[PDB]
Amino acid sequence: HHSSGVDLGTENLYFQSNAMAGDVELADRARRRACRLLRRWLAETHTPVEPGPLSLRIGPVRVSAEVAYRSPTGAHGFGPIRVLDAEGVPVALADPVLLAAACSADSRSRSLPSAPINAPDAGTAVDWVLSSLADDEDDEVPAGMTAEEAVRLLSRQVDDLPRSPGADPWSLVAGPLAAIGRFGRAGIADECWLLEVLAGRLRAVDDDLSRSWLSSPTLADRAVLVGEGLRYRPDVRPVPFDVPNPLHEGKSDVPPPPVPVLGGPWSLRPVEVAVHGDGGPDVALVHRWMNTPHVAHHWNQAWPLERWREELAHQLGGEHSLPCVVGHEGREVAYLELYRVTRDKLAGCYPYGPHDLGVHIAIGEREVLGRGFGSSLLRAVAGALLDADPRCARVVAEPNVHNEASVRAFAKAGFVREREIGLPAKNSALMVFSRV
Amino acid sequence: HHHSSGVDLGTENLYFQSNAMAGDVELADRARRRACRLLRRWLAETHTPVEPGPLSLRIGPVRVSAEVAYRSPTGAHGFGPIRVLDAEGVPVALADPVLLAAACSADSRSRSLPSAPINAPDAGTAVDWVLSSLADDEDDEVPAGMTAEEAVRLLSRQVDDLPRSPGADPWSLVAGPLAAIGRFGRAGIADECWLLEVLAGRLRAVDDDLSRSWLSSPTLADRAVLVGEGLRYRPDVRPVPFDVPNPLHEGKSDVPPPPVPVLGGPWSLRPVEVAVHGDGGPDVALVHRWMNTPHVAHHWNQAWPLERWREELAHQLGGEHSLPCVVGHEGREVAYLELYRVTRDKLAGCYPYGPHDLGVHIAIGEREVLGRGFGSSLLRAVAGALLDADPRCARVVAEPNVHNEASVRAFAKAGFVREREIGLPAKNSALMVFSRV
Ligand SMILES: [Mg+2]
Ligand SMILES: [Mg+2]
Repeated sequence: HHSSGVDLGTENLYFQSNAMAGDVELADRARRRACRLLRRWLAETHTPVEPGPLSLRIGPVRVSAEVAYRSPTGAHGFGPIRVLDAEGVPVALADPVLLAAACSADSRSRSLPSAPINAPDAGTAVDWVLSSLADDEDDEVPAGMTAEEAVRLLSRQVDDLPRSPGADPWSLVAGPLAAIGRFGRAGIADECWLLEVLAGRLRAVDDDLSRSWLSSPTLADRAVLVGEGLRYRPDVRPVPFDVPNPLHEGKSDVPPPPVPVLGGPWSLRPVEVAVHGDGGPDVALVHRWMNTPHVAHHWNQAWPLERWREELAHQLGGEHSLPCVVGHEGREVAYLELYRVTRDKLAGCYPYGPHDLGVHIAIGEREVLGRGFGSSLLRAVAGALLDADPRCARVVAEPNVHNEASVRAFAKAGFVREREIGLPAKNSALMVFSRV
Repeated sequence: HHHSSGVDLGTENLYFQSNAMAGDVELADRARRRACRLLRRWLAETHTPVEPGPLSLRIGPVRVSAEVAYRSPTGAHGFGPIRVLDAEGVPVALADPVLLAAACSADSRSRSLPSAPINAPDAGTAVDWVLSSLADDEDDEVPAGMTAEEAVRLLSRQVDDLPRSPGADPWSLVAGPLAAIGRFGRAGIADECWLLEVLAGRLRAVDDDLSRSWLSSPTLADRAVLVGEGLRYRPDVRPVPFDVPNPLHEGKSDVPPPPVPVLGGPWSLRPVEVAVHGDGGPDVALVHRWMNTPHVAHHWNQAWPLERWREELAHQLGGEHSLPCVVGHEGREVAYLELYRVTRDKLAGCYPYGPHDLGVHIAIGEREVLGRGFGSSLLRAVAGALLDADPRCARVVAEPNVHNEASVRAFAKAGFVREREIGLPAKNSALMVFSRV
């Protein structure tokens, strides 16, 4: 005699409580899924990760999470992933379809409107994740596995790599390296040690691929969230991209960027930072330029004077980046950074050569000058850099695919669009000016 | 220098991380409330029947199930955990709000026509809507200690703030007093049936135009946020009106079963005969065959075995709901139809029906005969004959799937009006109305 409910006996409580028992596991399965999505998002945007708090803008939502275990292969261990409002208050847990929707919105926004990922029949990462909820969940690393059994499995996986011409180049990331990350995250063994072991198993094979996998600074992977060429029917059609090679050494002996000499109407000199006092007029020039809106809209470094003063000093003291003032017929008009790719975030994004050089550029005095000038300066700088370093194979740049005038300036200057790449705050057109 | 893949831990770090972990339980409860609100709207806007106990339904690409612990007379149901099931019935996920919003969106966009606003390349989706709302201030919960008398007090004040004639928003009743009765009921503050009675009284007193309507109409206006050809999400929903059953309405009238119409001219019509003996008779055989041909099954989705159909037709013939009939054209048995009383049908929650309203589902088996345009002529003949057969019937209706546009067009050529799109448990339909006046 309950008309809005079911009359309860102990048997009803039993049935419904049995069902409630697996919900603990269901929540853990959603946790593992959201973590997998987040690891991919970080790899595919090449976002750096350190132990401690991670805070990210993903499409329409701010996401934050504790990085409890920072993995050398990207197999990080997270605390609860939370959505924050503008003031930093948690308003939701970041469950898998939520993340899939945020990532999809961010990614579709990152690529150009005419890109395949934005075609009307392309599907979305949400369709993909939705369609996958009933797939069999993959078995977890035995929490009690020994390091020796781990090495045992890792050797069997290395040796079962086809190593034959026409092999999948991403098989190394997808196989042994993914397994290393899972062992590390389970606390089974140190991933640095497991990578050394992996290096040994590769030096023995002496194949084509094994010598390559040990020397090259990047490896092939496959992207499932970021990439202008993605499709979900409703299953994902992944697209290739490059990631840092964990087996590759740290700092090379590559000298700092050279000071080129530009022809035509252009002049170039390094930024000067006075140790004494304000920092000088070069710090002020860059600071002024960097805070104008048309520059901040691309560089997003509208910093105070002193922050810029010590950025420029830090760069000048290093071997990575060389900040310069560019003149046009006697007027200081532009700022650029010439940088060695080998010490740059670009080093994780494409199979670079050790001397590769890149250019970031900001045109400061457009407000009173310049039309057609863009391509001319870019050409002058590219050629002059190849002249200054005969061991440099190419000059490169990564304008936002949405910065269409910049992309066109680079192409008219002779850079070729090699690919789209995913970066922490944008997708870029990778423009390459090659030596011939 | 002790942990390179982690942060060195002191009690202060643990303290910081545990405070943050304290609010997560409330975050999980807030996702629970959000998903429940979405499910309530989905069930209402598709007119899916709900009873206490287990509820199971297909929403787009996923099967959803939940215990209905509290079945609300106003649809403000209380659920146990909402789970996604695979094909064998194994739970594979908890149905959190954005997951629900995505399945409902996929399902709803699929229900409406490709040309509808909800399907425009520039329209929002329910996913955009739910995403954009995560940082909204959460709505106040009903005080658990509220008294029933305070509930009556608030409910009376609320009927009094109803616009009456100026403005005349028809959905104000569902959105105001009825939504509050549901929240009071769901919180356990009072029995909703009693609160509906109280509501009826406060409404007889004013005796304006709207109040007379709200007690007499078998349906009320509500606003849909998930189902509806005209929906838009401009990171915020632009709702569309639709009708829902009126909880203040009595009904249960003494309406007879469907009458047997009489078609003249080239048409004949008679009820199906079901043999008690053996196979079921020749009429069960005809219906069974027709319903399994591909062109008929593609729409009716009842390509059943002979035995199931024999018990379907018998169950209808014994009831007061539906009357299955065989239609002849110039001596050849060519079609099957069901004449049904709307008041006993799924349609009754969908539009302000009159007690004697009649419906028609039709299946053309012998397309090989009367091969072109005769469809609308049969529909017109049936509508007129049904209006003759029951002098108290106000209209003949039909609810083809909005995607079955050939059928929609045939009904319109027969004199039916495509009055609106409606949400039904398994499809959106074009409500075709052949009105007597
Ligand atoms: Mg009991
Ligand atoms: Mg410690």
